[PDB]
Amino acid sequence: GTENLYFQSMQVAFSFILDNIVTQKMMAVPDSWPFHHPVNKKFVPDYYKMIVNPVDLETIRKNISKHKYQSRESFLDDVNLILANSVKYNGPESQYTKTAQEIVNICYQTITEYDEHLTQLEKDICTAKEAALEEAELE
Repeated sequence: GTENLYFQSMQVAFSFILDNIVTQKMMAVPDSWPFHHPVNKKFVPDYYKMIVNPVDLETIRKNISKHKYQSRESFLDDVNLILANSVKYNGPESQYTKTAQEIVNICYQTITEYDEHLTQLEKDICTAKEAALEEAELE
């Protein structure tokens, strides 16, 4: 119905913004390529025993296309796991960890530039979510 589609359209807009930050900022970090794809479990089985919640940039983009993130908090938590998982697996002083730190810093700098509109859109999503839920439960 009307409220659901509009809800979806707002999620599409939010996703569009988040995906821009991933592709244009985070993926563009020099030497970021170890963080672009998920760790091959058959290559490094120890990784998946040590790291309970693996995350990489491809997986975050997939999550964005599945509309996992309705707010910057859940997005930023997955982005932070890139750093946290590296600190744990590779070490706090690893060059890989320094790259992940860079990926996190550029994400935050970019979210900050988009703050007022991401707040606006998050509010529009929360509102449309409520309106869609009312329409759905009132059929």
